Amino acid sequence: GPLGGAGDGAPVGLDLDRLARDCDVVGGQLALHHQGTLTTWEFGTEEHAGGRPVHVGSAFPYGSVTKAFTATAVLQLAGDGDLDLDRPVRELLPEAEAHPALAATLRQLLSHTAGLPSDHDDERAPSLRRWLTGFLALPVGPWPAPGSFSYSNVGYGIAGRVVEAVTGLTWSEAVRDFLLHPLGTAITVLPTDPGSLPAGGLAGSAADLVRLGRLHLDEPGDPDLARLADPDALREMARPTAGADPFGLADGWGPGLGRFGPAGNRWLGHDGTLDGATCHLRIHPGRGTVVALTTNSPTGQALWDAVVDALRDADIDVGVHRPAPPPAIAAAAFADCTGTYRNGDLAVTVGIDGPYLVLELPGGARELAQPLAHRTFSSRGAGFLGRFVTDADAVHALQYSGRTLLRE
Repeated sequence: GPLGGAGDGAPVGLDLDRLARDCDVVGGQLALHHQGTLTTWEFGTEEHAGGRPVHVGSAFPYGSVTKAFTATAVLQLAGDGDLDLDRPVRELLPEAEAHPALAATLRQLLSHTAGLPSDHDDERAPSLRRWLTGFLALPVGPWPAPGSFSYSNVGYGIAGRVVEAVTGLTWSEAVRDFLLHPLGTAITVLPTDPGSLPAGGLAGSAADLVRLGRLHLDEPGDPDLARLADPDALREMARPTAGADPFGLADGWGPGLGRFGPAGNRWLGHDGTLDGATCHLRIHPGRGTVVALTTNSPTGQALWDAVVDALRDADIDVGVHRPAPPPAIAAAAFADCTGTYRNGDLAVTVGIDGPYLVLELPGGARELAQPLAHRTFSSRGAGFLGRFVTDADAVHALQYSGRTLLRE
């Protein structure tokens, strides 16, 4: 008070085993770098039917949090002067040009504002080069507009291909040699599509995830991390890209990291929660706090919320996206919104089933949503918001899970 402080230290006596049992998470890790000190928690088993208990070194899929590594490796080459964030990647991939996708800058690709579809799957492509060649041969089809946020794995595949062109290594070699090994981690590459690797192919521990987050701190607390990446280059990832409104996902988005929290407490980070496992990363460079949670269960979303609420009681206020949904509305207000919406070859069909909206997702999946005012809906249970988009006045697109899907 009179002479100033930084706040309280790491949470004392936080029983992550109890919280994990309350949320019925099979196993996972939480790791926290706070005021120069690393604290880790492990709970449960690596497998659902029991077996080996999770230890500090257990590996969990990072899912989309892999993107933070890919972008960090891009910005690392930025400080070295080997690439330019605002130049069209066609100048860095002149062989691929021989296109709307190559007119995008690395800033746009890492920010999901490059106007690209969410997915392009090619399991037979042996390289990011052959993967890109096949994607550029597709018809342009239904793509979101450049400059607006629409989550895209394709953008991160292109960004990974730029890394290969600049360094002369494969993406897996570059990320290991330039990032994974110098960070001092045992992070492994999962055996998946080469074209999906830059978007979601890394796996490792929560402690090792924190090591990446420490790199983005104003003081990383380690000379090995300090010399690894240019602080001026990484700060670009700490700044929002203008015009990127990631409705339903985050309050903002920069070149490789989401922004989470209200004004005055915006945190950097990234989540990954496909495939029945969860990964959550949050970074606050100013306060010097990094938190990462890994779990092998979809209930890790509930555990993350309980960890955030528990950390708040310990004077650590993690930034999270908690938007104010519009008031509930009768489902009939969405009569003009029913139809099919497409992003690349992905399609979502919207219908009205009694009082709720029903979303038919690709892959046979299905989700119900609560109808709200202003063309907005809330996923039943999780509360994740989506919305239908009108041309300033008919509806022509759907914003769902951070992706723009144009109405057929």
